[PDB]
Amino acid sequence: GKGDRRTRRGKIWRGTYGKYRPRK
Amino acid sequence: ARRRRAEVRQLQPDLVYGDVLVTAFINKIMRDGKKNLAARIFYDACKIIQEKTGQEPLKVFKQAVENVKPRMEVRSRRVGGANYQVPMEVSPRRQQSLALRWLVQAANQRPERRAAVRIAHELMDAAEGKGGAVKKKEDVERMAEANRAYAHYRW
Amino acid sequence: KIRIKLRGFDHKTLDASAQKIVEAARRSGAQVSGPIPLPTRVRRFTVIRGPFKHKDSREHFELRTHNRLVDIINPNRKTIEQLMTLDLPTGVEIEIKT
Amino acid sequence: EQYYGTGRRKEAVARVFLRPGNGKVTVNGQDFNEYFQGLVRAVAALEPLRAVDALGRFDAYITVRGGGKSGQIDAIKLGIARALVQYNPDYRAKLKPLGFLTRDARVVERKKYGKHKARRAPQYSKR
Amino acid sequence: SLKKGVFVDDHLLEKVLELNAKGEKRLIKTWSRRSTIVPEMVGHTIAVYNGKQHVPVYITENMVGHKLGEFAPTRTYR
Amino acid sequence: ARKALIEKAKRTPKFKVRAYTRCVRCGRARSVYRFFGLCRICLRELAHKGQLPGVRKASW
Amino acid sequence: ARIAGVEIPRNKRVDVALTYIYGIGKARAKEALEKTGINPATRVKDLTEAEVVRLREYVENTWKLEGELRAEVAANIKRLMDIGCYRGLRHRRGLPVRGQRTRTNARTRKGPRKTVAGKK
RNA sequence: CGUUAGUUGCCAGCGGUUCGGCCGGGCACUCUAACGGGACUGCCCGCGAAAGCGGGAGGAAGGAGGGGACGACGUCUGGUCAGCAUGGCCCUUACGGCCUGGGCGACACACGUGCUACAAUGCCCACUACAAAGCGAUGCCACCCGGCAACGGGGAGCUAAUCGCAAAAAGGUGGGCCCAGUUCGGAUUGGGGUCUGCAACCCGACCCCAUGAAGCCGGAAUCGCUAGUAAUCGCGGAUCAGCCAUGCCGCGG
Ligand SMILES: [Mg+2]
Repeated sequence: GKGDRRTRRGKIWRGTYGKYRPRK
Repeated sequence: ARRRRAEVRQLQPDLVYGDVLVTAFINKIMRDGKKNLAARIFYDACKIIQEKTGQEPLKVFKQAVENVKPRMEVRSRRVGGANYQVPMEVSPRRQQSLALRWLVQAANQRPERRAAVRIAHELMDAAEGKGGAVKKKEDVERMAEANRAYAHYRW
Repeated sequence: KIRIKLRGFDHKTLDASAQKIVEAARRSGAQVSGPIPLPTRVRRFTVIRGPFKHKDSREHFELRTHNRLVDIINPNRKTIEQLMTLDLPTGVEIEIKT
Repeated sequence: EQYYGTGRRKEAVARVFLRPGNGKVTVNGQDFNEYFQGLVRAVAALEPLRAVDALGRFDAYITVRGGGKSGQIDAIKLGIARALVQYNPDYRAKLKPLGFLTRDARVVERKKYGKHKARRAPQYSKR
Repeated sequence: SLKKGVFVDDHLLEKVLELNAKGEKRLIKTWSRRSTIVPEMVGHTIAVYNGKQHVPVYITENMVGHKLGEFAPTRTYR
Repeated sequence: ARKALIEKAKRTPKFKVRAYTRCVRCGRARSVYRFFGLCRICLRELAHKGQLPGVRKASW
Repeated sequence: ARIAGVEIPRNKRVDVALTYIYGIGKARAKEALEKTGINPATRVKDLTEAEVVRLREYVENTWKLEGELRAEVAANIKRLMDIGCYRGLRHRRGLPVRGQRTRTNARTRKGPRKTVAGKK
């Protein structure tokens, strides 16, 4: 989970955004 | 617990069968503080004791529990020269806990792939009196009794 | 229709110094919609107590801006008198609006 | 026509108006079972009624905001109860034995410096 | 990693360009190890400082987009 | 080098990246709060005196 | 069936099962299963031969793959030796390549452990 | 719980509502924040010489109601001359200064503190207001367009209970994976790009394509916590161009 930048969690945790977690 | 003898933290009754002893059980099932999922599981498990047996879940639950309570156990004891497993009776609060602890544990050791089934089978198989819970019950009772010789210290 | 802001560090002397403006706008003005207190803007600092490695044991400091608001619906020069000058604030700020 | 209580529970506030008759319960502009959906414990929030026998012969309109779904659940529970003492003096002499009337004092205790987490201290290795 | 120029140093091209109006030098020393190696300005062996001295790095075509210090390593027995 | 340094940190420099804060009191590179120009040390100091307006000891 | 190189997935979803190729990730698999219009939830076990080829062709032609790649990367790193840049030795010296500590960790690029003695 | 106070609350009550508490209308409620009230073993039973101890009533709160700030004479010839201050001693075309580059990031190894996992009480994807501290005018960036995205355009609003960071996440509901080193886990490496900065080789973080390692719950040992605690899930801030923060100080579920 929290370590895959290509999960959604991966990005919540990292704080970042992108393909796998977009800005609404 | 040096000063006082500690109040037995009381429990809200169940919002279904209305029993403290149920929530007690539910609590043990709960993992990371997720009481919701915990509850779903125990109820969904009572459903697999309709679909499987004509009996009322509660009665099975009660009667399985009653089957996994130990009567004796070896409390450890140091004396200056060797270690002594000394058999004493079991106070009813401890019975309560060991049983309910054991059930969940026995249950999560089972093979079936889903929470509510493992709970269910165990619950059934132990009210018949052949649980893997009931194993680690007759073992304790047996472990006392085999150390029946040292049963004359009991402090 | 007057809208005057009051910011502060000292809670007790906004409610003091700017409740002269609920008198000198009632005696020579008329209608008053009382003081309204706006939530505070607290600025916390946290310092390691010693000059050296003692990364636990710290002290806590907060400098808090108390915000206060005043509305009065009779804009006369009957009022812009004690409300032109007649003072008791000393570390306050004020925004004058309409 | 109308009755009131203000339930609160750990950052959660419960505006509660009951009305006589029906049984339906609007909560933040939603049916009870749409707001508390799947949440197995909510049925408790309306336990104060089952206490007095007003089972489901009140309606109730409820705003509830602040923090938490289950904290809200208990918050309401205080309203639903604080509302009916204020529509019957004698609604008291059997809600105290069950104490739906106590606020519930408990709250996220504070993070202390040096600990990880309020009480949980870090990990001593000693050698 | 950039894309608006190649952030390579003034003092270096001045010296490269105006060296290539007929110039064939190795004695060419520099401390600008953060300047990108520029399209085909090859041949010339640059001397790069690693913090202690200047390294004789003879340059080839295949090592272009790389920055200059990738060839002047900064530490010993690694 | 702490002297030639305190001075050079007042200058304007070739490239603004080389700037930085520095406890104006206790001439200090590290932990200098932006709203003060003040090393956490030369600070807990003034704070205690009252020479710092509206700054109180926090407690909750 | 045989998609790439000398490759054969099976008996699972095609999205997943496409994965079993060197160069096909979870992303390139979505992309392929719509730019040739094959529902992803089908098991390989049962899908058209019309479709095994409309897949085959898309995949081998959109991109470099399955050991064409294994050789390309192979060929890249052997170039990073070049005259010899930094990342070169580093690969030569089997150490982390992307600027990270070696005092501790660096296990994934080092042989289990290689313990010695010390400290007096 | 009361008092005071209306650019945050509201059909609570009625009117208009392009159905956005937005438009009049109102602080009742919620809240924001300033002052007050409340708990004292005061009341009843029982024991006791007393202090008080065991129970019970009332009450939001009982017997220190829950958390802070607060650290006695002194002990460790404890820590720090590198924050500062300071006696003493040593350097004074150099043990001072200024710069370019390098190093503080080295790696056969070994401990500490953590993070992330080893899965089905789980992972993935879709939808779905439960909100409870803070930061913002050489900035927060709503909204548009371009881009799979990082980000780049244009551009509004708010010196900010008004505007923005801001989506809380666990949860709920649907669907999917079927016990597989896997749709578990995301180390390593390849490639292509974004941003900040004079400059990102040594030495930044971010996005995307590929690559997918060890890990199937851990020997002898050993750590934390007694209640909103532990366990679990996100949120913000300080320093700061950016950032190696999984750290730290805080907030709630
Ligand atoms: Mg260091």
